Amino acid sequence: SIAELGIYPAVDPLDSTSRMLNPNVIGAEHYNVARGVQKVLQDYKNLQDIIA
Amino acid sequence: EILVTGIKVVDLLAPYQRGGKIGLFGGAGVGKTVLIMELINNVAKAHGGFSVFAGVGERTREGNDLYREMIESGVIKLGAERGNSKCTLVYGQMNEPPGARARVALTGLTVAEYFRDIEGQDVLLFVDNIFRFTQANSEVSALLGRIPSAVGYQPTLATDLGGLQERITTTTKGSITSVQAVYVPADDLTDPAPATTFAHLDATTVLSRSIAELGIYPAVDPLDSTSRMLNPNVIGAEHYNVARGVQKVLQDYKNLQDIIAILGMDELSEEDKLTVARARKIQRFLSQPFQVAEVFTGTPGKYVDLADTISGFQGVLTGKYDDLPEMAFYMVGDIKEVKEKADKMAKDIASRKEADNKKVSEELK
Amino acid sequence: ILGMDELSEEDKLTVARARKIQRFLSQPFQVAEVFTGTPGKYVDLADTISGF
Amino acid sequence: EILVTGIKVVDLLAPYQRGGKIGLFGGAGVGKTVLIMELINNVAKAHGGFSV
Amino acid sequence: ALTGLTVAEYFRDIEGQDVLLFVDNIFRFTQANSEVSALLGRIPSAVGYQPTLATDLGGLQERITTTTKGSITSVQAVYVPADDLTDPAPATTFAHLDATTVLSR
Amino acid sequence: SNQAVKQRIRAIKNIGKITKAMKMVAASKMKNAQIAVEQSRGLVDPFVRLFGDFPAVNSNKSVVVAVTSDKGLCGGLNSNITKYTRATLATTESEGKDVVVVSIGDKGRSQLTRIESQRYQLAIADTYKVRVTFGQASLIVEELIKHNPQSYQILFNKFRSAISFKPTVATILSPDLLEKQLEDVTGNSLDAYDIEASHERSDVLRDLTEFHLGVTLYNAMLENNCSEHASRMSAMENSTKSAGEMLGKLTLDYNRKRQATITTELIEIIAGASALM
Amino acid sequence: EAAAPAGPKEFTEVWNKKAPSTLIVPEFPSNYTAVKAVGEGQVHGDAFPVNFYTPHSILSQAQKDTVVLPGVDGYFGVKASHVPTIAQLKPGVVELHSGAESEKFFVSGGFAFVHPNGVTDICVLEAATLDQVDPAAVKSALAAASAAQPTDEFEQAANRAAIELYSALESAVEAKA
Amino acid sequence: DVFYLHSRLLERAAKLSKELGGGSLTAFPVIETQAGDVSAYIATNVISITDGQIFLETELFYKGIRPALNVGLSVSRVGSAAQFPGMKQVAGTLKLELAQYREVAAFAQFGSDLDAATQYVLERGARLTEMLKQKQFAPIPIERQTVAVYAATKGFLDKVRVQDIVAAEEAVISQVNPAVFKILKANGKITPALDAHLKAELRKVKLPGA
Amino acid sequence: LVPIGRGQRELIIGDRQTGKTAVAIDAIIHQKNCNEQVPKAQRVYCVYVAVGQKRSTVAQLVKLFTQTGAMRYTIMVSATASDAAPLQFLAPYSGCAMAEYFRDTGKHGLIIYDDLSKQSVAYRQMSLLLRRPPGREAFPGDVFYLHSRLLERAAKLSKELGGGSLTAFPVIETQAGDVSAYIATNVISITDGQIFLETELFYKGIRPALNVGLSVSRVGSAAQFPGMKQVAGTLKLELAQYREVAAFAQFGSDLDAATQYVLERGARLTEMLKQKQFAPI
Amino acid sequence: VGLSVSRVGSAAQFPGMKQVAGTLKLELAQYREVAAFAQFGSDLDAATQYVLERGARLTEMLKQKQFAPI
Ligand SMILES: Nc1ncnc2c1ncn2[C@@H]1O[C@H](COP(=O)(O)OP(=O)(O)OP(=O)(O)O)[C@@H](O)[C@H]1O
Ligand SMILES: Nc1ncnc2c1ncn2[C@@H]1O[C@H](COP(=O)(O)OP(=O)(O)O)[C@@H](O)[C@H]1O
Ligand SMILES: [Mg+2]
Ligand SMILES: [Mg+2]
Repeated sequence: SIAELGIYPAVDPLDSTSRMLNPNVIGAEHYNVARGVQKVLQDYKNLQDIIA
Repeated sequence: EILVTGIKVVDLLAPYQRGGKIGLFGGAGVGKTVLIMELINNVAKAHGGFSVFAGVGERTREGNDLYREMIESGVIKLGAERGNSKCTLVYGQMNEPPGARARVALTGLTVAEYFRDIEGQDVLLFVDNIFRFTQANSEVSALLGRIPSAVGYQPTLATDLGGLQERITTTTKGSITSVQAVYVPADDLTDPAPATTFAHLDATTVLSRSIAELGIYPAVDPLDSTSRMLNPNVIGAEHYNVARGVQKVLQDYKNLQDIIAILGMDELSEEDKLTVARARKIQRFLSQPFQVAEVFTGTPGKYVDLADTISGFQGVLTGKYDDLPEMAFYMVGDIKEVKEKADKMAKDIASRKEADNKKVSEELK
Repeated sequence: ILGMDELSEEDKLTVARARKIQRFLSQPFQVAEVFTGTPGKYVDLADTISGF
Repeated sequence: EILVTGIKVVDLLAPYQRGGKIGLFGGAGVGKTVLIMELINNVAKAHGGFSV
Repeated sequence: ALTGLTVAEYFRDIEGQDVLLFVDNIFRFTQANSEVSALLGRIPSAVGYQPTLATDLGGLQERITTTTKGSITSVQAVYVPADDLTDPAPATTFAHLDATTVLSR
Repeated sequence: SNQAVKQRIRAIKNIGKITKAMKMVAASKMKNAQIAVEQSRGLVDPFVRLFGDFPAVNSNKSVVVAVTSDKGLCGGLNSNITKYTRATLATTESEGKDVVVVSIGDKGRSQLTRIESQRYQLAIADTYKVRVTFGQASLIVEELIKHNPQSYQILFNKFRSAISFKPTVATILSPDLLEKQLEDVTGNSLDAYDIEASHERSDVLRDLTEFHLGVTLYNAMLENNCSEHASRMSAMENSTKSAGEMLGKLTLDYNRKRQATITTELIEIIAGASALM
Repeated sequence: EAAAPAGPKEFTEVWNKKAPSTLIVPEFPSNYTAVKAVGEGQVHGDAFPVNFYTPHSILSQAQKDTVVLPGVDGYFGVKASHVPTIAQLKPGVVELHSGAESEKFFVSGGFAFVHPNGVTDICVLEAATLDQVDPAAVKSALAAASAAQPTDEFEQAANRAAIELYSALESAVEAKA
Repeated sequence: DVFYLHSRLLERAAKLSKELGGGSLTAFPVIETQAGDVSAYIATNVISITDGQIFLETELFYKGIRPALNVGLSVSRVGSAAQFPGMKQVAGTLKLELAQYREVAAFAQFGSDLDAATQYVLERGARLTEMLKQKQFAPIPIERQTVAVYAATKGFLDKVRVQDIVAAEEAVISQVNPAVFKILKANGKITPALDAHLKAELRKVKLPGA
Repeated sequence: LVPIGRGQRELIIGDRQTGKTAVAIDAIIHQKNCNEQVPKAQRVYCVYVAVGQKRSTVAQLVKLFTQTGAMRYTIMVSATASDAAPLQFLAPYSGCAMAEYFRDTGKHGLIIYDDLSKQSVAYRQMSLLLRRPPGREAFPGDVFYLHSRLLERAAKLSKELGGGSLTAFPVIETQAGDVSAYIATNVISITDGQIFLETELFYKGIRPALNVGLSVSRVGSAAQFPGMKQVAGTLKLELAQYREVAAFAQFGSDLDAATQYVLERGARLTEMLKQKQFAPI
Repeated sequence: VGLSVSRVGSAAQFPGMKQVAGTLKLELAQYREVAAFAQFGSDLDAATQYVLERGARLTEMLKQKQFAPI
């Protein structure tokens, strides 16, 4: 459904995870902005039942 | 070539080939057998060729009702006049064990194929509920040392159904116009017996349950029934273009049904209210009172000519009758009788009263 | 969605009646007096029908 | 005939058929065990019958 | 639950008493009978259940009746598996239930 | 194929909670306007007990004003007065008068353009953005007053309660051209009222009918606002019942599809096993 | 002269002929009022009913025995069986008296009516009570009003209205009891 | 072979010929339904065998309309034009009024729009629904049924709002001459010689509703 | 939008009555027109194999091919439903062998397997009758190897082996848009493209009813006519911006008067992609 | 929190935590019913928005930090 929205590559931004996402491994400034982008995308997903 | 049937939705949206196959897909109570009796009462009288009615696993009482109809309508003449009769019934109705329902379609087909091959005339094979043949074979196939296939059926469903249904076709020497009811099992069109049966029928007419729940009789789904004669090389461009127009409006209404159910007709724009109004008028207008349904309704049955179908449906597509309400198109013959019912519909809305005196109900007469 | 004082007098008497009936359906139970203190009360049927 | 269990609500609204079957749609912490124990105590106290 | 029915039948028929029974969570009796009928090699019925569901539940529920000696009233907690009353375990349970008592939070 | 009916249940359930929220919004906002409508009902009785009520007059030029809503969640409101516009504009035309149809509200230009576009000149929008204020009414009245018709008709729904919305025609006439002319009964029934103006009566009646138009248009675009909140309340509790019954039917179909899938894939295993051993 | 026999009760039958018959007749503002003009009586002694109005509020509808209107030919008092009146008011104070009690309300300019039944309909835009006005910035408001004098007739009218309104506020704030 | 099970079970309910004794047999198979689905396996099997249906809706039973006959889905086309004709005069009109009440009750699931002639339909249908429903274990013969549906398909009962029809049916059963019941039973149909008596008796009724 | 190159297995999947066969026949019919214009070496020789179809349908198509002149280049392998299931299991393979002669000798071939969802049924009949254990829905687990042995034979060989090609066209019948069916989920992973046809677009006027959000081609724009690459490169974007502006405006809520144009611009394009029955452009 | 339950309940809860968790889950149970109303933030009810912002207080209170045992 992301590919039908035209985003190439059609990587699902929410359910794509890694064990390399711990802030004591990659530093905190990466994990903070990654969890921020995940939170913002999750708020947009909860909102797109009312935007629709 | 065209076969004129005298039903509105049939002759408009999925017209029957005179040298083809005709399917009725029904879901137990949508009226495929009443539709096939009206198809008999229209076609089998005008179509002067011989007719074969092979009942495969339907109600025995309907077989006796058909026998008492075809005796007193002159179709079957008994006594010294057995030669003048125009129908031969092969009856393996649902009291027979599933050996006997698994071959009575083949018996009716052999009686039709003798009239096709040796006699050489155009035959009307009216197979009643050909799915019961598949049901009888499936009941046998649980015991024949075989493995069950999909949902519960035979492993050998497709070649068996092909070996029946490819006999019923019009050769160089004779023609067999086959009208078959196909009972869907449980309103389940993904079942392998109707899914195999769709690929064998020239002009499939599918009867739905939801359209019967709105009382629209016959409950033909106008958006899933089709033909191969619905093509502008055989019927002329006007009929094909009006058919594509009415299917376009009905498909747009079936799209709008979700927003109509959640929000209502108030939320929609004015062109969409125009589309919905036209769609409700052409959705009620496919209904007609049948000549066989008059035994339980009192309404007299109406034969609708093909030119009157194309006139009325072209008119309600373009908008010549937008002023008329929805109920003016419910249970009507054609567009003359629509305005005749709109005259009757208007008239009773005021004149409803005044029966207190000048009655016979004084004591002394 | 309208307010507590909004409804008429024909209904709010039944609101008081239902709010005193629904609390009246309760009963002190004799097996719970080991940690509730109040002794139970076994109720007959005809008294229930008349008193309701 | 009716089984007078003693509770007002299960003798008034949904009566217990004497000799029939009863359905409890319980859960957790809603006092179903206290209801069972009170039913046992009331029937053994009044109707002279045991419980299992 | 057949042992419970036996001690209740001794309190009903011999002692002449008005006995209560409590089948705890009749869906688990259904599940235990489904396990013993899938264990012995019988072909499992609808959604996952035993083919002898109706008769081996009616073998339990039909000793729970009134008698001329005494009675047995049974209070069985019923749990609905997917909270669906079209499921065959509550559909075969509720054809025996006489009075339901919803407990609320 | 069993993933469609679960996500459809997910969609219809949150639509149900959306309309269960917006019924709260609309029934709340119906009450905060209810402390102002009966107050804005204060100035609508003295003018009609002073000027009378004379709608069916043969005006030469007339500005009919059909005030509608902003957001199109009305529910029997906007198209109602859209048909009432032609229904009260058709009984009034007998000799071919000039007609200037004016619609207030964004849902007026979307509907009144279809039936009457050649007599349609002004479309006033975003009028319920913050609230309704009297100077907004004076400004829209002056923008009607730039032209000089012989009468006015104001089509608006009278909020009587949360169930009944009877649309009303509020009438405002031209002062010297038609207002003083219609009072001519055995002389003039206005001349018993002694004038206490600066200049003559002929230019204090101009001020009076401009104030009458401004007041009644303020009352119209407040009563339409309160009946709009009431009609959105009556429409969002039908969408909640509709997304309740649709959710019930889809939950029944989800249970039937669940049972059919588990029975079919169990039959698959048994047919795979008994045909092996 | 009056060749159009209009009316709300006549509008029902002329509405029944052109509109389709399925709709109820629309209502009129004559159906939402009961206190009429020529309905004789409505005095019943010294207490005459007062309909004091405002677009955003209703400050008084109870009965008074004296109302003083700041008319353009001067302040004048309204009694029980007062003359039928169409009075354009100066920006000033209206005086609400029911008897021994007296409450004074500053009005901003707007009409006021008396009908033959002895009832009054006071119709002003902003009816500010004297407890919520200030005596401090009114002199600065007049100092603004007595300063900007351009040549435009529109500004001359608005500025003269400003002078008269602020001077009336000064006269109705300095002499208070 | 479940279809063959129910088929060879139900197919023996016939009306035999005049040379085979002239007897008959009437089935009444009762199918348990889960959540009211017509599209089961057993339901759609037995519907394609039986000559009709009697659909009992759960929602109509919960609202106190007992028996809960869903008159929309319940069809029996072998018995119509085979029944007691004195009923069949008023019963077609009754079918039209019940169908109109079904349509206008679907069109008004909530009461906001009043047309003052559709309200006559919404009054008549809630009157007839109250007339047709009955209490348990109470058989009603056809002569005491034709009169009770005759006095409701026509007027003679619009004087009550909706409520006391539970008294009004037994009231009109009691207050008619029981001589007309023998006539309407033995004749078979409402003759004009009995139609004028039926119009005559129905206006002197002491109806408890006012 | 889904251009088809020589050496590509492109899937034509729809519901029961969509334009499936007719969009395949147009590819055969047009190869009469091209081969009367292109030279000898780059000629396409179509082969239409019919699996499980009605025998009257195959006699209509050879009536149609002899009516337009397409029979000069077309083999018509008919496995009708009268044929036993070991024939309809075999006829896509033997049709490929009759078509792989043209891939053997340097020419270009075209093969259209009509309704491979009926080849799987005719393979389901034997495997359930030779006592092989059923897997999914009744099919043995090697029904992927049924099709992958067949569809992967359609290839464009290299220039030492003759330089030939063979373009496939498998046809798959779903039930109700059920692309999650077992037989269809094999073929969508095999074939390079997918032309998914929907019936609710077929009655809305879109004929061919190409569900253009769901139709892709992995060979892509490297294998199309060069004049259409630069031009229609915005076409698949202009239809992409048609759907979500039509997915919002359906309520009757609000317009933006510039996204009204982008919904109008797609509407001049949606009616542009419609084509007649037997018309090659 | 709306699904995850302990069938033991508060009977073996730490006391002191039992003094506060009963009010915590009560406000959270009111929050989950007043949830999915935060998108209509412009429309208050002045008490449903108080329990809405208190549910937003408590739901962002109980966050953990990846092997931070407290
Ligand atoms: N491009 C088109 N324009 C107009 N009509 C079309 C077009 N393509 C197909 N049709 C019509 O649609 C109908 C179905 O077409 P088609 O033969 O592809 O169906 P099908 O899916 O192949 O059916 P089956 O798969 O059962 O053979 C035919 O009647 C045909 O006339
Ligand atoms: N044209 C029609 N008019 C009225 N009712 C109809 C019509 N066609 C079908 N029906 C109804 O459909 C019901 C089932 O019809 P029938 O064909 O006997 O069922 P089945 O399709 O299961 O054989 C009948 O009871 C009949 O009332
Ligand atoms: Mg039948
Ligand atoms: Mg095909």
